[PDB]
Amino acid sequence: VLSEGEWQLVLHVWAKVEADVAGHGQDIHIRLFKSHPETLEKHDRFKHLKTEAEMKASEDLKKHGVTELTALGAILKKKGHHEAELKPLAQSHATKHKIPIKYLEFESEAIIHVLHSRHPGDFGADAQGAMNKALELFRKDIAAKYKELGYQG
Ligand code: HEM
Ligand SMILES: [Cu+2]
Repeated sequence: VLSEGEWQLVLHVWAKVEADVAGHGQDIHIRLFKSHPETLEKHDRFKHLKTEAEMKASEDLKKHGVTELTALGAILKKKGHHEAELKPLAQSHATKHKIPIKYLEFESEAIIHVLHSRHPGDFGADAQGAMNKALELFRKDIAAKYKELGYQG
C-alpha cells in the first residue's frame, strides 16, 4: 500500500497532467504504440494510423487519451479506494477490449516516461517510485477483478 505522503507525491505530479490532459494522452499513446506495437493492434479503431504524423493529426485518438487519462486521474485521487472506478474498467478491458495485464505494465512505463520527460522538476526518484507503486497497485487490483470475472489477465 501507499503512505499518505506517497499519494501526495502522486497527486502533485498528476496536477501537472491535468493542465494539459490531451497532450499527455497523445504522448503516452505514441510512446506505447511505437515501443509496443501490439498495443496499437488492440486499439483497432486507431490501428490505421501508421505514422507519428497520422497519430498526432487524429482528433479521435486525442479524445481517447483524454477519456483514459481522466479516468486514471479519478482513480488516483481515490488513493487506493478505487473499487468503484475499477469495476467498469475491469469489465470492459477484460471482456470487450481484451487487454492483457502485461499491456498495463507497458502503459505504466509510457506514463512514467512521459511524466519525467515533461516534468523533471516534479518527478524525481521518490515521486517516480510513488507513481510506480500507485500504477502497480492499480494493475494488481485490475488483475484480481479479471480473475473474478474469469479468464486470465
Ligand atoms: C491506465 C489504465 C487505463 C485506464 C484508466 C483506461 C480507461 C479507459 C476508459 C475509461 C475507456 C472508455 C470506457 C471503456 O471502454 O471502459 C477505455 C477504452 C479503451 N481502452 Fe483503456 N484504459 C486503461 C488502459 C488501457 C490499456 C493499457 C489499453 C490497451 C493497451 C487500453 C485499451 C483500450 C481500448 C482499446 C479502449 C476502447 C477505445 C475505443 O473506443 O476505440 N486501455 N479505457
Ligand atoms: Cu488507449
